[PDB]
Amino acid sequence: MFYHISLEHEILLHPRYFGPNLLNTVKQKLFTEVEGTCTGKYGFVIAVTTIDNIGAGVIQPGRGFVLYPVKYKAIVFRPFKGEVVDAVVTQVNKVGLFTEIGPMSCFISRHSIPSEMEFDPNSNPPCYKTMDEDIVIQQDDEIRLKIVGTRVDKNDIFAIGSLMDDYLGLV
Amino acid sequence: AGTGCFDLLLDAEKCK
Amino acid sequence: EEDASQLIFPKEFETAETLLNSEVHMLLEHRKQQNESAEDEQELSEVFMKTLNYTARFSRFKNRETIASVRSLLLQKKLHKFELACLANLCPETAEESKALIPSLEGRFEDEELQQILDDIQTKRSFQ
Amino acid sequence: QANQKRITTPYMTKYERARVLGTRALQIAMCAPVMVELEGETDPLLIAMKELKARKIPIIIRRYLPDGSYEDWGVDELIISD
Repeated sequence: MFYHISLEHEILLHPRYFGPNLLNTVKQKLFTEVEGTCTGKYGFVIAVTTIDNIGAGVIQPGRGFVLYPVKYKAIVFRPFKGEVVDAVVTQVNKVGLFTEIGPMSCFISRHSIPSEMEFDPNSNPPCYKTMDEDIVIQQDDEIRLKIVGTRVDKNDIFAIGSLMDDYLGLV
Repeated sequence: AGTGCFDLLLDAEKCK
Repeated sequence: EEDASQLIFPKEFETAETLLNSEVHMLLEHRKQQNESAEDEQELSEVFMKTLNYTARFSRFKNRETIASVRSLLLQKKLHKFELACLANLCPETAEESKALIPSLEGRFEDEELQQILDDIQTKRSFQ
Repeated sequence: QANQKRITTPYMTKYERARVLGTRALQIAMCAPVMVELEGETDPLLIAMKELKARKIPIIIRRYLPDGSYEDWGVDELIISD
């Protein structure tokens, strides 16, 4: 789920950047580093909206790299357990659905897909369908899923979906 | 003690 | 340890302000406008691409002031920011759909009052 | 602490001068911009002393008080004796 929150970060400036235009370089450095990154604590970091305050440079002992704390508001995306969310089915397999929730990859195992659905690799797109084909889940379809599991791997979160209770599945 | 009894901060408004 | 269904969140996200896929979308479009102009700046990450496309596909509101009005009406209604942004992102059709999708609304409101809240959302939903 | 009323001395201490000069000399040695003009000086210490005499060192001294508060003085705000 998308949050807007305030964060703290410290940047070590190579000395070449002292002078006029320095703060703009500081902001651009923050943009370069933190955007696109993902943290198990705050979930994925969508983008840095605004920099509230630039803390005063502190000179470290030796190595002279000046150190700037930056307070900044940014957009992050962090799901939670039991959250129902819109997701997109990017690829299908006999094991289950690999879907994408914005930046996040989410998995729905075969047991978490309801019993009515059988895997048909033979379909022109491999898909999931009932014997009647009434409800057919294939690639690019929009679905609603509960996040029943979240797991952090190398700062990158991927989730586990479930379609059990009512009002879930094809949209 | 002596040179360690205080901190130094960079003056962003004066580097201009 | 954290649960959206039980409304258990870590102490990091209490004062945190929630967003809508439409709000996120417009802010990301603005960020795309800054990245387009102001050259000699790195391109937006592929993650930025995936999230922008996601919030583009599910954006239920294509207008800024409509988003602000959806926000404003639901804040007049007593609800959690999580419930606020979840309902606005989902746009449930029936009060039992609200309770199934958002179990935190169990016993909060009467299904009729919640239903008219929903109809306020749906009327403010924009055509595309 | 009220910056309008700073209780510490308006003079730069010998230790403040020493550490400020050393810090600024290291900054110059690491290719920081110089705030004063230069005739032929290439030693960072000489450049730092010239900047201190000119009162053009962009450093703030954060003097801590025993109670825990602090007072921020610009190097140009202090009285340089030596």
